[PDB]
Amino acid sequence: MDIRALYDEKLTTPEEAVSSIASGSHLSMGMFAAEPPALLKALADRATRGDIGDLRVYYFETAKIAGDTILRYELNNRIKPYSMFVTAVERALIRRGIEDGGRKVVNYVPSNFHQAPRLLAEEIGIDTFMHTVSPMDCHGYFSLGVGNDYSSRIARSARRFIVEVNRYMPRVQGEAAAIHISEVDAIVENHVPLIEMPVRSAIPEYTSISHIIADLVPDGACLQMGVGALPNLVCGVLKDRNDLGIHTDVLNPGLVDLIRRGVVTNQRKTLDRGRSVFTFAMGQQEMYEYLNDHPAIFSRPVDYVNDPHIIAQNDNVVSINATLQIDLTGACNSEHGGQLDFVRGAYASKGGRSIIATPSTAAKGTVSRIIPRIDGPVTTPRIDTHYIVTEFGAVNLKGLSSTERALRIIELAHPDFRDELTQAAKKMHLI
Repeated sequence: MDIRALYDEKLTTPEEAVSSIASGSHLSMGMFAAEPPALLKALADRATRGDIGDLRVYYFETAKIAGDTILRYELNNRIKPYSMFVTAVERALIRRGIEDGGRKVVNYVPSNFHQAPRLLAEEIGIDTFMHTVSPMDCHGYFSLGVGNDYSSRIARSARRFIVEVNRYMPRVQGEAAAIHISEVDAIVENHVPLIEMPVRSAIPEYTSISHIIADLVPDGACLQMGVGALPNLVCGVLKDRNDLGIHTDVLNPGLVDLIRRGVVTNQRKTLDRGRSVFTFAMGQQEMYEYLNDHPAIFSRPVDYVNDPHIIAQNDNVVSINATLQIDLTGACNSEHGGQLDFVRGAYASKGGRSIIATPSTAAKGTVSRIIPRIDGPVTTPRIDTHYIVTEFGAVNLKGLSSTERALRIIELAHPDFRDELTQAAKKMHLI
């Protein structure tokens, strides 16, 4: 029961902490800012020395921290990335693999986000879990801070749990967010700023888009915002609303801003009334600091937060997700997320709306993000799609025929590409 003693017995160095990790094992880690840099550097270095091999890392939503350490292309034969989301980090790796005569260097693991804890703990199994945590408190508890995700489960299902103490990690209240030291296998300390979402200059379509979206947000809305710059910027147009609620997978500066301004009260939610619910956080230092010891912000595991059945129990849910391209059947692609969970959840909510938004064009106006049809697997299938938004308007696709869909979708395209899309639709027998 002496925690100061337990802490010292378990405190060690990053090199020593990762030194026991077996070759041929399964390892996992926290998402994004919760990725532990000192441990990951130490683990990568070990691969470089040739002291570990055939190590599978199972993870979600990469950051530069993993990318510059264990996920560096040079190590791909020893530390094998087994990704479940594809971000920029993997795309670079896939790209390089193709250049090397079609090497498969990233093992995508198809999975629903809301099923992540079960998949990692049971179907796959994780031997070592690593995570950045807030400093131990007077009761011997660490906080997963900006993470709950699948981390709150795997931190316990894993045979070894190694934490990286960082005072820049906010202490965050949440379900299974707190970890007692008795549940920890090793500690290293590393105090550095959390990696930040880059602050991106708004592109001009986002003005039109956001104002379209604002008209689709009813009073007493329960917001979810997806990974992306667009959803974040959209929050800003809701600065004059009141009594909004938050039940989101991603907590971002846009949403946190609405909390700070008291726009969000969570008083009209059915579940978790009074508190804003999130499963992990991406932002900047200003945001990260604000989450510290906040009594009206409450993190919960992904199999709760992203369960479409749970989402739908709040009235007037508004789900706002970005996509890379939409085709004429209304399907959506986000490969050049937990999106589908909230598309489904939002629709089932009493008065709910799933919005998927994108600017209609890319590359200085030269490529269309609205296209005739998508190649292979889609992110949001057409049957599930609800509302889609571009700078040219919004269409509710539920109940529309293949034909009615194609026509309304073409009209959301840039007038340049409309004629050519209409022609494609004819050759495709959608019209």
